[PDB]
Amino acid sequence: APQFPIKFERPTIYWELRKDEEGNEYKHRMMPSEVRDRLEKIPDKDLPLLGLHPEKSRPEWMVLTVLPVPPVTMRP
Amino acid sequence: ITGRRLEADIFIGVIYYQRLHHMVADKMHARSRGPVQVLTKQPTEGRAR
Repeated sequence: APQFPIKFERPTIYWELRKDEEGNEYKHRMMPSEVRDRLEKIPDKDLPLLGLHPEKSRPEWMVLTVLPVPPVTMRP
Repeated sequence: ITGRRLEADIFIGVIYYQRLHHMVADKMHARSRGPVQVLTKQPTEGRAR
């Protein structure tokens, strides 16, 4: 499958340089849902090659879906 | 104490001396146990508290 370059914009903006039907290059904004769906397809065998642990740090967990609010003792 | 003459002639004069506000009464602090911070459960900061 063909691939396209991915441009990273601070702080959390990702741009994919897709190609149009006429050959024009346009930047496509990758939403966090699309990023998480892309990260979910990575198998556990390739995770050590990417510096991630299959059981401790899955790539899809880097996209937050549930935010843990701290206890009131941490924020008196 | 001894009452004897000192072997050297001592330099003595009148010098204007100023007492500063750095007094040991306001600087002595002693803590054994007491109030602690709510967040860290560690001893507070300052002699007033």
